[PDB]
This record gives sequence, C-alpha cells and structure tokens, in this order.
Amino acid sequence: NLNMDLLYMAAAVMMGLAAIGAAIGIGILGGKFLEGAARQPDLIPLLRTQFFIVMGLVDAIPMIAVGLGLYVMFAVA
Amino acid sequence: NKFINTMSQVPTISQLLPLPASDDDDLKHKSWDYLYEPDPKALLDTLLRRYVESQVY
Repeated sequence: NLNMDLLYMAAAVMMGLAAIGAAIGIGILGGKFLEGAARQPDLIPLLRTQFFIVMGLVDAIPMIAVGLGLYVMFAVA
Repeated sequence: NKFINTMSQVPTISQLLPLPASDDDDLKHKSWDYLYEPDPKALLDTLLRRYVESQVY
C-alpha cells in the first residue's frame, strides 16, 4: 500500500542528505591536508594521521543516518 | 680599491645595477618555500635596495 511507497521515499531523502554532507565535509578536510602536504612533505604522515583522527569524527552522524535509512528500507519496508 | 692583502691593493670597478650575479640552482629552497608577508614583490624591492647599500658600504 501507500506505506512502503512513502517509506522508500523517506529512506531515500535521509540517505541522500547524509551522503551529501559526508562527501562535502570529507572533501574539505582532504583539500586542507592536500595543501598542507604540498607546502612541506616532511610532515605528510603526521597530517595524514590527524586527517584520519578528524575523519573519524566527520562520519559520526552521516553513518547514523545511513543505518537508519537502511533500517527503514529493509526492516520496516 | 680592493684590499687583497697587507702588501698589495688593486683599483677595481664592478657593476651594481643591473644585478650581475651569475645564476644559481637549488631544490630545498622554493620547494619548502617561504611564507610571504605581505607579498613577495615588495620584500624583493626592499631586499635588493638593502643589498646594493650593503655592497657600497
């Protein structure tokens, strides 16, 4: 009935917003690391590890959104 | 005149402007380049003026 038709739309919009936010934030974080590595390569691993540290926090909420969209689509239907 | 040593001196003429110095090459410099404040050009002007002043001193 209408239930699944609306639930697929809800999962689609939630996961789309999550993907947009995660992709743009990770791209900015990566671009700053790229400029910092271009400036002086002797600090590349240090900036690359702090990049992992920050990127860990970046994906926090987007992955909650992704998981709840998956739940809506696959268990609520 | 140039102080070659205690016993000998020589009159000489050398160019200041334009900069006659032969070119040089490097990798470390301009790869780990200087941050320029405010901008690289005004610093180059002041640097050249101070350099010729030091040469004449």
